Amino acid sequence: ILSTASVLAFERKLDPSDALMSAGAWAQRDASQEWPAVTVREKSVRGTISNRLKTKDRDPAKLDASIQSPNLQTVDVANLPSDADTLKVRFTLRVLGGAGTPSACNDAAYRDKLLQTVATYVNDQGFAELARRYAHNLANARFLWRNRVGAEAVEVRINHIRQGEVARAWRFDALAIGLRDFKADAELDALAELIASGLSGSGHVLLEVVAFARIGDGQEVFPSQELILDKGDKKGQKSKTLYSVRDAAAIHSQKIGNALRTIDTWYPDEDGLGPIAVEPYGSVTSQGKAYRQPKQKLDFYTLLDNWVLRDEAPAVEQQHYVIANLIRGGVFGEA
Amino acid sequence: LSTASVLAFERKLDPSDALMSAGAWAQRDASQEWPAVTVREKSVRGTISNRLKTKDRDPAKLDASIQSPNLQTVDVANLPSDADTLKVRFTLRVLGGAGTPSACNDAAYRDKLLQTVATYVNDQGFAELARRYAHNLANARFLWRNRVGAEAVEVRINHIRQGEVARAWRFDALAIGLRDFKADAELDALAELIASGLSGSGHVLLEVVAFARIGDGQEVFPSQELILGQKSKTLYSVRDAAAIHSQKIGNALRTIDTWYPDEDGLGPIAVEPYGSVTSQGKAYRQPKQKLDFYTLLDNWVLRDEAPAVEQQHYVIANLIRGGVFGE
Amino acid sequence: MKAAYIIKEVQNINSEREGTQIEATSLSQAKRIASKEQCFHGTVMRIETVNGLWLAYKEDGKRWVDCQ
Repeated sequence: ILSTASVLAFERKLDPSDALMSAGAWAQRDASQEWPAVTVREKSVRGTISNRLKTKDRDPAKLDASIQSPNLQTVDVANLPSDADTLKVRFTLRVLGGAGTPSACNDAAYRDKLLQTVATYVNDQGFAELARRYAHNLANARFLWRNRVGAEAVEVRINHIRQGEVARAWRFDALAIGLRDFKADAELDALAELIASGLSGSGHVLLEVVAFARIGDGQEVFPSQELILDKGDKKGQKSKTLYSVRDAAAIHSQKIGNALRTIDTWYPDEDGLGPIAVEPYGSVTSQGKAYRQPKQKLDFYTLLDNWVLRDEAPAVEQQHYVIANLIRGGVFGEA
Repeated sequence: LSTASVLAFERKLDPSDALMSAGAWAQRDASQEWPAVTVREKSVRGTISNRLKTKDRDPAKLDASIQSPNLQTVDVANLPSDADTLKVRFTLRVLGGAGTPSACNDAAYRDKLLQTVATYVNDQGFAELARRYAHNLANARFLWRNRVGAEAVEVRINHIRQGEVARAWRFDALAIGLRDFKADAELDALAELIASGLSGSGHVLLEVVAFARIGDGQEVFPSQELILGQKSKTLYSVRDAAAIHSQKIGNALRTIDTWYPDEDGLGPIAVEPYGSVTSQGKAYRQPKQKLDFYTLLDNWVLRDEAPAVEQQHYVIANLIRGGVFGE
Repeated sequence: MKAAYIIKEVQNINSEREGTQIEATSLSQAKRIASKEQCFHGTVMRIETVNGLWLAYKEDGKRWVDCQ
């Protein structure tokens, strides 16, 4: 008995908004509400097709006649203004709670055994490790993806807004706090015990997150890119589109949040490759592989089917991976 | 004597579409000029997240499928970066004449059905049903996922005389629970207005406005369309405002059923024949037991075997939502 | 009959680059001789008429996407 429920769907906890980019001077960070938006512009590039060569002809005249024709193109680019050296990135985060309750299910016995399994997690140890692990990915500005690379300073400023007004504030040197180790601070444990109170359904948690990244006058900033359809389909012009909201350059709200759940430091075949994002069959597109295979027995499906059905409770570090997938949300049914 | 092969009831409690707009809280008494929430697109790169069907366990295909993923376009609705409040506004029309079918095929079955519904109304009114519908207007259950994790939800209901406001009501939708039915001296008035509308005394038109502090730039959830960088999600919009379907607002009004032949440890469900919820995937009023709508209707109309007083509210509540009944 | 086409090898779909004129009977013959005469890997082939109207394109190991 006790087959898996053929429908499982969980709503996401930790939902961030799109983050909007602005620009100003680093000594004006305390009055940065009226900083103008980074705009997306256009420019023309041309370059040589210098990709790797198909092995048919080694004759010099072929490559010499190919490089005489250049490649003309129009891209979208985002830069700081030439008098501004600081990028501002601002978003709001909301941490919901009620993590183990599915949004859709079929079996009622599977749903009650799942709720009691997640309750027996939460009562033994709370959300303390996961919230300390999320507060580090807020405290360092990992959500600044390529904007973080090569900055003189990165500042992170976090406000808890219990009304319109701000209940408590935080300021972090985001480069002192590393990108690998989860070392402890008092002011970071305060933010962790706020995120764990939000995840345990205790209070309402809305966080305003502002990150200042000094990169230099006029330098290129990096928003997220859009797909090319409906921007020239039969004869088009633009071949690179950047994400805007109201012609303010922006990062998608799922590329943030991907950076928040970069939690998983428990996956077998590694020594020092760092934390990865929490995913079922824990995988990375850049390395092009799944760090958490089903030929081994460490996936979210293979852990959860033993922790609910057969009641084989895994090692307590895998009980953070499973609860992190349930805070992530998703469609975990047979299809 | 027997059930007519053609029955049709019309719906009472007509809601409209609910249009979504955004502004700032404490600008709520001047929220007539708020900008609408616009549905826009964004690109999505996804990852392999679903269960594999045990012939795709191999690394040689899982690595090739995680190497080149799929790219989608979704429709998304957000608040603006300076607006924290979602305003949702629709009108409700409460008709009355609840037991009369619109299409019928018998004269004796129709006469005995009207006799039975008149017996129901003359014993106790529409007051118990209207209390449970007024409670679903007071809490903002018609805000479906727009209500969970909201800092404050406030509901305002105006009753409209000609174009003028006769009575205005004001409710805190989070203090008024979502899984009870209590009493209050200002919700009794809304319940008896809806009762005087369903019994046929007055003309009742309501204007329902709900506010919800979701947060600056956060995602709001309009109702979703069916799909006719291929697009994965399409949101409902009337002209350019994001909107909610009228039947999903209407669904959240007749979630009043607390009389099950199953366990009452799950809250109210929506009034349906064979009382069912898709999100739990089971029907709580089975025809194995004798408490679905059709068996109770046949026993109460044809052979004069009345159900219990609480199940009569269920049968009348199925007559209020309308439907194509009859064998 | 032998019709004239313009075979182009560009970086991505919305790039402009001066192409090479072929002589082909059908569009399938142009797709065959545009399968070869491609020097690089991560490039997009495009088949056009002599006046600049697109006919088909192919993006780094996919189907020929015809242009209606």
